[PDB]
Amino acid sequence: IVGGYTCGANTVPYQVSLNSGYHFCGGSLINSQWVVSAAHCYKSGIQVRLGEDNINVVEGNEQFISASKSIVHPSYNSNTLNNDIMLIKLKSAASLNSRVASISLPTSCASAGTQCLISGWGNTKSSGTSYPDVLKCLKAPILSDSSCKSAYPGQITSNMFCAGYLEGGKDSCQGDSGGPVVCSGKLQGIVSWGSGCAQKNKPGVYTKVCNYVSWIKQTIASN
Ligand SMILES: *[B](O[C][C])(O[C][C])[C]([C][C][C][C][N])[N]C(=O)[C]([N]C(=O)[C]([C])[N]C(=O)OC([C])([C])[C])[C]([C])[C]
Repeated sequence: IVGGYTCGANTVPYQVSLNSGYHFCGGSLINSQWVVSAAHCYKSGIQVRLGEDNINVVEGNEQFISASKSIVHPSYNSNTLNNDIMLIKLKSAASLNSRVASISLPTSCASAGTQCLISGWGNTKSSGTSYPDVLKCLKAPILSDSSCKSAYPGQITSNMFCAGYLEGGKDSCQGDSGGPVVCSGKLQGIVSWGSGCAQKNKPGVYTKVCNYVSWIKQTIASN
């Protein structure tokens, strides 16, 4: 997260780290057995780590559960990143308490101007690299689809939204992929991609979760 703040231990309780020997992606817990993340985060042998703050120290609130299945969206296109969303089923249900909890799925799409919380363990520098060990948080508005489209000409599909600061300075970055964009208490986006991090006139682009609500409910009901 570039230009954000230390969240505080377990203040973002649906935040998961996806681990295959090291943290490689974030995700959100949507019920005790399923996580949503970005399809570009796919790999075999994911261990899901819940109740995390410092990802390098066991502090006592952690639940590490292996993934049983991963389902990348049927129309995920890696060359355009259209439909960049995946579901991960846990091998056992997580225990939900105040520090480990699920995030609500939206029933409406969020409007531009809505403020959102984006969180994660990715790079905190626009140029150069420092990866935090503790979870960082960023509050950012959803930008209008005209500003988004003028910033990324011929690249925003109807399943993408931009959130951030056109002036730059604050943004999601490498290592935040798959993590939550939560607006008004509902999960509205997934950290997807952008031209670098925190560059002027290049805000982050996010998978628009409200467009996937029926595919998510359907898939959970049948697996
Ligand atoms: B993400 O985070 C860690 C798992 O995923 C893999 C490195 C990161 C999140 C970036 C958020 C930025 N606001 N996602 C990516 O790096 C994705 N790639 C891009 O965004 C690239 C760097 N963008 C790019 O080349 O820009 C254009 C010229 C506009 C195409 C990708 C791996 C999904």
